[PDB]
Amino acid sequence: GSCASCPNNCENGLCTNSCDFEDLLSNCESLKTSAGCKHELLKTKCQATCLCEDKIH
Repeated sequence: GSCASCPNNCENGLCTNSCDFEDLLSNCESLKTSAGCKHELLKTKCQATCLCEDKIH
């Protein structure tokens, strides 16, 4: 059924995960405040926290 491939994310039957980036480190949100997503370091392991955000406005 719908949401079958993404039961934890379904705004209306569609998955909400469209980010092609992933945070290699779980401290990306923490490193961002201590560094910055624009920072080159976050640009390699925190590409999703900088280039994406699990949510695009």
